[PDB]
Amino acid sequence: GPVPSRARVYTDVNTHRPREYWDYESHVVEWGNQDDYQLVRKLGRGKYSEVFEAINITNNEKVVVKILKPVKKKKIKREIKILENLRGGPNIITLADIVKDPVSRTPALVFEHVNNTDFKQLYQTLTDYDIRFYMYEILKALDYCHSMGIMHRDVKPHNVMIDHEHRKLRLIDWGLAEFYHPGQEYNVRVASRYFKGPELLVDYQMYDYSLDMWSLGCMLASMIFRKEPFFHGHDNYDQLVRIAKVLGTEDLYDYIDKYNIELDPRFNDILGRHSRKRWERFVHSENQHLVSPEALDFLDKLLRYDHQSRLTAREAMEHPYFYTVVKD
Ligand SMILES: COc1cc(/C=C/C(=O)O)ccc1O
Repeated sequence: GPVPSRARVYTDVNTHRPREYWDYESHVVEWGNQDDYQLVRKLGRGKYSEVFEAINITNNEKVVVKILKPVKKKKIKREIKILENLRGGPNIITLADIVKDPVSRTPALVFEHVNNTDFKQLYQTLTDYDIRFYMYEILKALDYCHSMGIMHRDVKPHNVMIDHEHRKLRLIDWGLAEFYHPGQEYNVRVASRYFKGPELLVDYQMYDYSLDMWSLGCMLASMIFRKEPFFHGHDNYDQLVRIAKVLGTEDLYDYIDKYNIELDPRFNDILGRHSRKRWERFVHSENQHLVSPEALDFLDKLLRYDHQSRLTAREAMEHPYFYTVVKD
């Protein structure tokens, strides 16, 4: 059987929290007044929800309403409880209210509005300084939720809303987030393909906060190398092959051997043998102004096969890459 694993930090946060904190199935939802919110326009539709811009008519302020699609009451309460637990934390999207939508017959989550630039165009314009700045801001959010016993499990550009005018950032869509409990096995069908950690791709279920750090590394690679997404797999199998062509196959085998994991035999014909590459090979004249020795070392320390070897969010904030970022 597989070798067990533990987070190297915040391991027992939920253990010593009162049960009410992590037992979301028992959570009793406090409902606001649905008539306070008037929908203005549809912003997007996902697998699990529709998202609208709206107005709070009690203060005439813009808000965002997320009307959940019919899914397990467990998952609905999970997202709600996690959002309430994390409310007020650094760069955590603020849940302002919860109402019953009369048409969908489901909960509608009301969020603070973020006046964002969509990640397609913004990533085109981010400077070296901007990338360091916003990475640091994401780390504040990740160290906070990890310190609060929660892993996000869907870190990707879409879920990092940035108001570039006020240089404000919010980590959104906590619909896949979970409470970390030592020894617990989790669903590996989380995160978007390009941001899935090697643990997910090799079906290792006893993972932890460090999953988010792989995803963050994928985002960083895409920003400093100007290639979005960086690991661009055609499916979940090809995704691991794409990673192995960069990190190499010998360290992949070291990883699965450490946890006594077996690869899907379908990899036998597609994985091949690959040396580990040096990050400098991805540098060229159109991205070099975004690359520094500090950037490459930081990236290198996020993108490890072994989830136990990755920088923690707090360790990441100590990295020399962020020395040039103004703190106040
Ligand atoms: C699309 O724009 C927004 C989305 C959200 C939240 C989304 C979620 O939590 O799923 C919050 C504020 C926004 O401005």
